[PDB]
Amino acid sequence: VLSPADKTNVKAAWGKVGAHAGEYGAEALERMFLSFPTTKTYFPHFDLSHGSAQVKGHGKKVADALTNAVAHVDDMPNALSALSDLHAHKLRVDPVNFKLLSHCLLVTLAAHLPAEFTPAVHASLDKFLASVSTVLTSKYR
Amino acid sequence: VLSPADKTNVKAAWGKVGAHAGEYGAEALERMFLSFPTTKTYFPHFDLSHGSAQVKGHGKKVADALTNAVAHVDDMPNALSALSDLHAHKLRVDPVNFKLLSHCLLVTLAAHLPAEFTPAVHASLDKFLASVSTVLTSKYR
Amino acid sequence: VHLTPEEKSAVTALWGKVNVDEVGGEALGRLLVVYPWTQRFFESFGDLSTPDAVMGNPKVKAHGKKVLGAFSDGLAHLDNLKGTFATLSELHCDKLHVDPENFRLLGNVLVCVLAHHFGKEFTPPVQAAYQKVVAGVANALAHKYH
Amino acid sequence: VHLTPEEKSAVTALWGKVNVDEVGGEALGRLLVVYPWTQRFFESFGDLSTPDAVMGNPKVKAHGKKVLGAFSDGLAHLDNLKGTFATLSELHCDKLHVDPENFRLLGNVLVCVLAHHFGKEFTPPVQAAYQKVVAGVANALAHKYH
Ligand code: HEM
Ligand code: HEM
Ligand code: HEM
Ligand code: HEM
Repeated sequence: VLSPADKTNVKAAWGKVGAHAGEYGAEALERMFLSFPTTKTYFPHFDLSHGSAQVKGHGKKVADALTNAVAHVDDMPNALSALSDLHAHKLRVDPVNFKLLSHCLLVTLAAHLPAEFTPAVHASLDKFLASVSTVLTSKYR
Repeated sequence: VLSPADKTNVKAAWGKVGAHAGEYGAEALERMFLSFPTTKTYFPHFDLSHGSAQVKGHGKKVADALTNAVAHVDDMPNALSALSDLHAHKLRVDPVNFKLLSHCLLVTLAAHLPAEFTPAVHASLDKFLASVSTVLTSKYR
Repeated sequence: VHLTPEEKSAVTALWGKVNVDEVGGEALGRLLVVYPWTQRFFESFGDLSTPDAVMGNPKVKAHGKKVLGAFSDGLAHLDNLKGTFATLSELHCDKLHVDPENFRLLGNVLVCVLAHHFGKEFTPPVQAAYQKVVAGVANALAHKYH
Repeated sequence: VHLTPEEKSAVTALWGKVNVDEVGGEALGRLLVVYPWTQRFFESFGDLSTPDAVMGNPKVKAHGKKVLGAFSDGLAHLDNLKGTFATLSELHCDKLHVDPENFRLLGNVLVCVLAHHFGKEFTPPVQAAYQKVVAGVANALAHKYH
């Protein structure tokens, strides 16, 4: 559960993200692939060389989805509905990996938004990532 | 989400526990401490010795709450509110420990209900226990 | 891993009792049912749609025996879990693309199948000795990921 | 911990930029904020009522530096983290009763602090160097737990 302060803090931070959502989403995935090498097991069909059109396309897709999630923060379940089925029925990514991706997004954001990334926004984002991951995972079994 | 089939597996299994719930509570505890030494850090005021009254006394409290969770499977958040408050605001037990106890629980169930403990039932009990832990930690932040 | 004399003997004793053939097919079977996402590595296995389908599945059965066969050989080299598994570790990573987290899952499911098979013989202290082995085997298999 | 010569260097290089007290207070406070449950060890500290209160807590500040003081000292021993933290591992377990989970959490908060502090300089490859370092210290503070 995201408090109203939470959503205010998410809506604000993400706003700053704005147009870099795509690029921050690629950097996040490059961050995860590097720190947590096991996440790779899910993209053996990607060229994971830095800058690959694939990682760039993927990061873009991931960000849209987050923004979709920010835009519909009061009804994430319904909004990520399709993503949820995809994750649970096809991709079937172990739920722990979400947590690693969350952490990498949080570091991407920390590094891009010096001004906005206060103790609070930080708290709120993390909760937000926690919620997004819960939703994408909710239809697992 | 706990399917009608899950609730039926859960109530059924829990049905077999009967009056040994306290007992299985204590054992589960005992399992946890022994297999995951780090959980002990939350109980430096107890005598965690085998056959310990304290553990015994706590094992029963734990078991009753699950008994209650079961009674109210369609209304866990309400039933477990004071519990969720207590762990969140007073005990502050890290959420990771809930997964450890859940496993020891399962294990104590496996070893006690040979007939009952079917793959399918193993499955609902695991969902149920993930739901419980979800409730109990829902107010941490 | 490091196990006390008492823990080593708990492990060994119980394991000599185990019929790998069928404890493996159960462990794998149960993995596929409790953590359905693990089903991704076994599309060629036929029908996995129902617990019944998964438990009665012969490829699952065949595979479980294999996995556990290996698991068994590890028990024998408890001292050097890493050396033992590197080849399978490498295979698991490079050709199979199996997230190491699936090793942890199976390990936990194995413990449940043990407790379930042996009931009360599988005590707390036995459980603990067996939790350190599973953890050690999982790290042994995750060891060569890159 | 296994770091290549290049990884040790990114680690030390960037660390030399780090003001310990500052990042100490920051990381500790951020920990208590983001993961409230962590405030449990800290009732004597006074007001922890709000983020502002936490981050402004001189007790938090003082506990923060001591903690990163030790961290900082352990980077000179990247080869024997275990040996370095043994005593502190025991104290945490025996007297403090600190769930080692808190160490994994503090490490992530840390990494986030570094990213906030360093911006661009904290690159993907640097992150990974530091992730290992943080897993390293957490695994080492947890090693003497029984
Ligand atoms: C914050 C959590 C996540 C979000 C917002 C997210 C979102 C998405 C989206 C929007 C897509 C594209 C779906 C489509 O094209 O219809 C996707 C696909 C995918 N995701 Fe997730 N995802 C997340 C977590 C993860 C994690 C943690 C992993 C693995 C470590 C993962 C692995 C995959 C894979 C492998 C694909 C398909 C890749 C391809 O074949 O192009 N996702 N995800
Ligand atoms: C299924 C999950 C759990 C349930 C249902 C449960 C339930 C309970 C209940 C009913 C009580 C007693 C309430 C009271 O009398 O004030 C309690 C207290 C407590 N719980 Fe939880 N709990 C769970 C998980 C955990 C975990 C994982 C830990 C730590 C590893 C933990 C640590 C404690 C502690 C330290 C106390 C109070 C100890 C005492 O002062 O006697 N709980 N819990
Ligand atoms: C952790 C204990 C494990 C051990 C010791 C182990 C061992 C093995 C061995 C011995 C093989 C044989 C390949 C051959 O016969 O050449 C194998 C293959 C395989 N394993 Fe594992 N395994 C383990 C767990 C897992 C888990 C948890 C999964 C996924 C959930 C997995 C997925 C597979 C797959 C997909 C194959 C290949 C099947 C094929 O050719 O169609 N393994 N494993
Ligand atoms: C890198 C991680 C950590 C390091 C290196 C570390 C180091 C230290 C040191 C060097 C001290 C003083 C030891 C002494 O008395 O000789 C200490 C005390 C203590 N630590 Fe840790 N610590 C770490 C993480 C944590 C965390 C995350 C918490 C709580 C969540 C914590 C809780 C405490 C407490 C409560 C004390 C006692 C302070 C006092 O009594 O005044 N530590 N730690």
